Amino acid sequence: DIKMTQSPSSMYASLGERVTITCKASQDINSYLSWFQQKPGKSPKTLIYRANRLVDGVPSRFSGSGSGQDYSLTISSLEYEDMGIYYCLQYDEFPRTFGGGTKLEIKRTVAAPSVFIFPPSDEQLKSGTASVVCLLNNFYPREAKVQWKVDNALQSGNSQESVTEQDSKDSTYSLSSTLTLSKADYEKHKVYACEVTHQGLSSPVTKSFNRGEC
Amino acid sequence: EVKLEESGGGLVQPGGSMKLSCAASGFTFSDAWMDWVRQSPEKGLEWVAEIGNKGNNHATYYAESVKGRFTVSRDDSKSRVYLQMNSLRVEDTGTYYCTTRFAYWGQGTLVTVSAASTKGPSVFPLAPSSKSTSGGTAALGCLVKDYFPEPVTVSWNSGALTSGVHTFPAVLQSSGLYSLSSVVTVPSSSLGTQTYICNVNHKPSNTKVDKRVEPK
Ligand SMILES: CC(=O)N[C@@H]1[C@@H](O[C@@H]2O[C@H](CO)[C@H](O)[C@H](O[C@]3(C(=O)O)C[C@H](O)[C@@H](NC(C)=O)[C@H]([C@H](O)[C@H](O)CO)O3)[C@H]2O)[C@H](O[C@@H]2O[C@@H](C)[C@@H](O)[C@@H](O)[C@@H]2O)[C@@H](CO)O[C@H]1O
Ligand code: NA
Repeated sequence: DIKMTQSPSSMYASLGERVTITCKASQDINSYLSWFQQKPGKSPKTLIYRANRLVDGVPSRFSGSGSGQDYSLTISSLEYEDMGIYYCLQYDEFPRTFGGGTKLEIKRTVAAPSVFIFPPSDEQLKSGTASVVCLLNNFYPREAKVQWKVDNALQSGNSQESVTEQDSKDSTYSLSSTLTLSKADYEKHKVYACEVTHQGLSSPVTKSFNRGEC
Repeated sequence: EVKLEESGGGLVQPGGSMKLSCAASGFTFSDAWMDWVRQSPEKGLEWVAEIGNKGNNHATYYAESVKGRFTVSRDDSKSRVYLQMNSLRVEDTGTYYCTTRFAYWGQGTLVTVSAASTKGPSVFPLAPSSKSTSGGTAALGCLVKDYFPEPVTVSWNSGALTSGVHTFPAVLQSSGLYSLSSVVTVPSSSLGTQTYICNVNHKPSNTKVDKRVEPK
């Protein structure tokens, strides 16, 4: 099996920057090399085939080069819509083999998250479980610390985070942190708070509510 | 335009069987060689099978990991390519794509090989806060909890509302069930005037839920 090695594994680049990523095969693949871009939750799209041929409709800022074992994809001037994960494929032999992917994210100015906290719904409480949700909207960079305090007691092991990939329009992230307790546990405490630390904030921001209060 | 659309993906127990189909349009199908490619978080993109055109007499090729268990075939009169999967393994789980000459791709169909049960989600409102915001923007959403397998789709107000929507990737809970939230930023002034409904669809369980999200 021909091993396809892509580099770098991930990178950040600025709008308008020239970006080059590489794909190296373990043997001469005679330019039977294609490049794909995949956006979050969507199917791959082929950009380049036979090392340097553009698929019809692909923007001209994309170009491929190389021969033998070593190939590269270049974006002449990065656009916001170029964020995603890039893959290469050799189809000189069987099995066809893919590279491991290069994640490309766009640099932008720091943006502090807008923070919201949601108590569990009365509808859910009937079920015996309580979900408390903390939302961080449209922030950059990705790094963000979200800590749950229940009556000022730090929580651990009972929360899960989900983060969107960069938004195609403003290159920001959003994040949800969901604290899961039993209803019995939920109804015997009062103060529920999510503390957010992010470099766009001068100091940590806390959103909180008191169980039962409108 | 070239179009590919896969179907047939779903939940199946280990050792079970499943047939995928790919409907093609917008090109001379009989002249195109076709491939199945699958994707998982653990393995990335993985080639599965190839079937040639009439140039090489519909010859087939397979990845070693699926040889003898998977069979690719095609119906040139129907413009269809198929993937019959037998003796399925947990590691066969992933999104399966049909592609023509590795140049165009379908949307993908999800194959889940697991002993876990199908479960439709409960949909709970994430009600906008009653405390005002400084600058007139509020957030609300829906929590789509405890479902299996993927996927769920969420729209707002039957598709009229797209601006400001963030639907998060599903998280697998320790229970083995998925959960996700879909949120929207809206004007605080509209929370009394405007109705907000999240339309949740979990086709694996035949579930459709429309949940209104109200203040308080
Ligand atoms: C066009 C076609 O279907 N021709 C087949 C022929 O398959 C071609 O074989 C060449 C190498 O001989 C190459 O693999 C072609 O692949 C690509 C390419 O790199 O040119 C793949 C690209 O994604 C694709 N791009 C788009 C936009 O579609 C291009 C494009 O279709 C052609 O360049 C247009 O002329 O094609 C490949 O298409 C085939 O050859 C057999 O199958 C191949 C996959 C390969 O394994 C060969 O070794 C093998 O002999 C023959 C015999 O079945 O039949 C022709 O019709
Ligand atoms: Na050619």
